[PDB]
Amino acid sequence: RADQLADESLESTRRMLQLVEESKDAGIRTLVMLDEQGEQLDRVEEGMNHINQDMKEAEKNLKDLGKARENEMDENLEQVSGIIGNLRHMALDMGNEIDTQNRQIDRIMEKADSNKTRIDEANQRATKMLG
Amino acid sequence: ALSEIETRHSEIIKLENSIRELHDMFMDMAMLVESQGEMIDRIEYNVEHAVDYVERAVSDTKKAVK
Amino acid sequence: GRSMQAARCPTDELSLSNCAVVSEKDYQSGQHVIVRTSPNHKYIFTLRTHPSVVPGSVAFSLPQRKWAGLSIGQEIEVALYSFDKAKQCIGTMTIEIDFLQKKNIDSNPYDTDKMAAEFIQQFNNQAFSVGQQLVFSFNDKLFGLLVKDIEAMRQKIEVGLVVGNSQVA
Amino acid sequence: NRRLQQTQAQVDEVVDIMRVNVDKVLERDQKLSELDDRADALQAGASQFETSAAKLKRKYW
Amino acid sequence: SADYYKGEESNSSANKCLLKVAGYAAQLEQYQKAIDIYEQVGTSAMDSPLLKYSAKDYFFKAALCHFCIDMLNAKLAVQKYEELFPAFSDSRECKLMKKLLEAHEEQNVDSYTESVKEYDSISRLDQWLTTMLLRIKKTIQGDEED
Amino acid sequence: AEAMALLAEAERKVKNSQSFFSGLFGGSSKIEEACEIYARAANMFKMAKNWSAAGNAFCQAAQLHLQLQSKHDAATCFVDAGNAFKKADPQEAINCLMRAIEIYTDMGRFTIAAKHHISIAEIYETELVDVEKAIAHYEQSADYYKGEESNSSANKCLLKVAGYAAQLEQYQKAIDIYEQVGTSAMDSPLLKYSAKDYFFKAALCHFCIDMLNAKLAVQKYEELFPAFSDSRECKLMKKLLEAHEEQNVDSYTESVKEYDSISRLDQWLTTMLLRIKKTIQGDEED
Repeated sequence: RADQLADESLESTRRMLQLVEESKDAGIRTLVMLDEQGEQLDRVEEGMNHINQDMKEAEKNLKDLGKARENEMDENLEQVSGIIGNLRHMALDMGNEIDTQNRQIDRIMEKADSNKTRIDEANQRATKMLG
Repeated sequence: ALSEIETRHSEIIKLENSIRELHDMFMDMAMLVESQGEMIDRIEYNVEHAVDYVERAVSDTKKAVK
Repeated sequence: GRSMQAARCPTDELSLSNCAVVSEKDYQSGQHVIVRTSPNHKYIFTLRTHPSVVPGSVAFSLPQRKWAGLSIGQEIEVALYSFDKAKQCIGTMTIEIDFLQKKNIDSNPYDTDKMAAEFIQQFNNQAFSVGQQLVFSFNDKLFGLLVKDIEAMRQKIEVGLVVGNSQVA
Repeated sequence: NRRLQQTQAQVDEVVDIMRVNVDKVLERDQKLSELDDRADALQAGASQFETSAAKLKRKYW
Repeated sequence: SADYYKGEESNSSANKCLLKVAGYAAQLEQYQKAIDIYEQVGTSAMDSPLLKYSAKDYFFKAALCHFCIDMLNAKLAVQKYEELFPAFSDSRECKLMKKLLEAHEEQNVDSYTESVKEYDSISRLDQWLTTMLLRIKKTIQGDEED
Repeated sequence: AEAMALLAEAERKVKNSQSFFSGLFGGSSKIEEACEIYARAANMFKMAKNWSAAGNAFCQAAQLHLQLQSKHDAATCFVDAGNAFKKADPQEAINCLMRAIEIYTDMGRFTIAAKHHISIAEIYETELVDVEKAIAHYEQSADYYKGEESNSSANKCLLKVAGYAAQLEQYQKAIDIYEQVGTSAMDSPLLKYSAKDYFFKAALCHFCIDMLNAKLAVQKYEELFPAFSDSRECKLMKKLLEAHEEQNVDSYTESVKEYDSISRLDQWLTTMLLRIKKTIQGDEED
């Protein structure tokens, strides 16, 4: 048991790597997207802004027209440590991308709604002058 | 010295333990973020396109007054 | 014989009797038959009717199915077999007993005299073959018997018929 | 030796980092989930405006 | 619902629902129909080497679900499972199963009840697992005075 | 509410009005009415799980939409039809997508064009099993992504290209791609750690070169000893480079067996490693 633990747990330290390494792989796909999506939402936000503009004009037109075993076991830890730093790297990129976009969602939701109203009002004045 | 060798193991496992679970989270993570990634691929679609629907409307309205 | 269809044992009560449960519209309790699975696999069991068995099918217990290598829903041929009370009369049959389920294994003592007494009081006038596997209900405890040798009333026979004056070891 | 009994918290601390990382992302899911029902539903009304604006074009233009 | 998701290319959501279906299906006696659902959701998960990752648990659940079969449906399901000992994820799926199959295919009820006590360490047993594990612990006993 | 009825009415209205029925003004509205019809049909065909019918229906509403002069919302339909045929039983899945890209591409929409371009190369591989055509698409698509300053997506595609390129036979053309995707990855400290596997793959890929392209590629890599991420990359490679430069198919196959402990090998690696195993055996009884 004594050795079945100083080695088995040692295998866990070795595994402790792929465990925190597979996490990076899982983090990459996330970050890679969070970044890709970040730029996407930029062109997406343009939509809420593009519509925000046109609607103003559209409304006006509708208004104008409407009217050594332990030595290694100690090293593996250092390995985990070096990787722990990485976990911080992603934790920040993921964090700064989350907070920057959440607030972006706010602006999107705002303008989107603001324009929704203009569409409804215009749709109630246009539907009548149909055909 | 035995005492230190046994106490060592005790702390090592308690360590090994906390580890395995943290790994469990990323697994579920990659399954969540991805499940959300597809929920945005349609957004970008419905957005830049809605810009076309609105653009076509604002254009027709202008050429309906001049 | 008539093509029959293997089935599962109705209740657990008949699952501890080591008897092929059949219907009352085909055979009758007390008769013996010889199941045929292939040109080189002949087995002999004891019948025991039950108002649950469907006409044209014979139900076997878990142990039996493992011994005779039977499957639930396979075609088998059953033919009436008549024992010869002149050479198949068991008088001394050695049995290899052991805990059926390794789930409940104890080191408690089990009086053999009481076993051989309840053994014949439940497995009388039945067919037993060498190497056969079954279950023995002794004091709400399940076991796994395995016939090793059978002696008539000394010629060692392959298959015999336990009677009232049958000794068991 | 001591590194073992020590490094133990070097991860228990991260186990907390992800605990928030898993939550942060999930919080965005709901923010984008609702935005998915108000943004898509938004253009839905735009479709009504595209049809209305198209007809006002075949009558006054 | 999962059908609709499965037609919108949205694989994730589709599986999300399927898991619910089979999950509550085994908790209603529909053990076999459950393993089948786990097989489908298991095949439609390997196509994506990003799901290889969750594709374990499915085999564990499916191997646990038993429609009272007398053959080795589970010993076979655990076999179909591709694993490598040094691996980790995998050690959290079949490894236990094998030990459970031996405790069942061997009719022993201490080793199963103790192995479920050990696995509960490296991997916490959720509600589902518990309920079913007890059902198997009883198929053992039920098999016992049987 | 019957699809079969709608499909008929649509037809009756989708046709360049003739005689008096035409007059002066065309049927730019009629063609649209038909589009709405077929759309409604494809719709109920999708609830009925008749997929095939749903897809072909969308194809109809789409083609007609083109006949109306509205490439945008048309292409959108082409996509809907693709999603139908894909999760269906007939074909057309590949056709609808190509018919969608020709539109997103000539309309000024490359972002979404590439979005469907990769989907295409993904189907032409996981279905049609046409690797050579899929690579061509994964590539042309990565060009667009990389143009939309979506380096992230670009590499996502390049990895596919090289990845399957090493599987076909193109080991060299694979490493070149790994070199490019490797140089354009360091500019982002968010891929440093991942930039390892790239060097591992590129060093593993061999186009039957006699020099030390690998011994050189491994040297180009920057590693020390207190690095643990790097432990799963070149450290192994060197051992493999020595087992190859010594025609010892027993040290290579043993080292792969050891490394397969600390870092589980995947299908890709397995296949290639065995290829290198055979080049060695093939150098021994040689």
